[PDB]
Amino acid sequence: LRDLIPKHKFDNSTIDQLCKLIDNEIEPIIFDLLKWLQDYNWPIAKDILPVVVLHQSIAMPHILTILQGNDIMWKYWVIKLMIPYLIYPNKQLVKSELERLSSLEIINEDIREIVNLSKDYLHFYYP
Amino acid sequence: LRDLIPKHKFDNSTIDQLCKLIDNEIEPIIFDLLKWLQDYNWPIAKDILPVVVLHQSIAMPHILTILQGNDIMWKYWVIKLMIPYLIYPNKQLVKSELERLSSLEIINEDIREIVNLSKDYLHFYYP
Repeated sequence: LRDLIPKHKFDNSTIDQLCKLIDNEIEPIIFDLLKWLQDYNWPIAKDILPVVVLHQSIAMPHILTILQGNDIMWKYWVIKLMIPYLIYPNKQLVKSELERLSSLEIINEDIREIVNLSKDYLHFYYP
Repeated sequence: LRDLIPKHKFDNSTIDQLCKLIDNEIEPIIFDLLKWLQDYNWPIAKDILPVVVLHQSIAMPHILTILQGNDIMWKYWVIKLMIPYLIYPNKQLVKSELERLSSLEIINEDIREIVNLSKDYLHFYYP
């Protein structure tokens, strides 16, 4: 199934073949798929998004990981693109991460962007 | 199942009960659900989005309807919020609508917004 993971930044070749796979099925590669969301400007990232959203239930653990992670850009995309499409339980699963991130002291400027994304999403998707 | 449709603009009461329903199951109400996406600033609209995205396959016909529709704001939300999350076949199902909308002559200013949304989405999600 690993052959199903995009091998580079433009690799849309396996998508039609991932669209067939399901929740039980795709989980073994699901975190690798998410790695494509590190930069949304990769032409592949846009193709991957909908797949990882459809299969958001099996992706939750791994979505947490990314938010506890040390990639600023990665969790920024994951927050910006995915939170809005989490179903109530899943959406509630990440509240804590959004909470923590909104909390960080703004040392560098990249930190700012993601504090602000979190305050605003919390503000919008939780009221 | 119709009792499952939000009865007003803030009505989040049936969501947890819709999250249980599936593709075979929910289609009878799916177009009514979409009617909540007419204004995204309705507190309910944000809760509904993820449901109608998860069930995008049964929603396709009805997504077309809205794009051929006469609601500017409605198709604007539907385009802005949903296209980015359509899986390849579904995404290809609406290309024509995006194409047509990008084509409209800009008489009034509200028309502008949706021409521009369509050129830009076409430009981004199709390359």
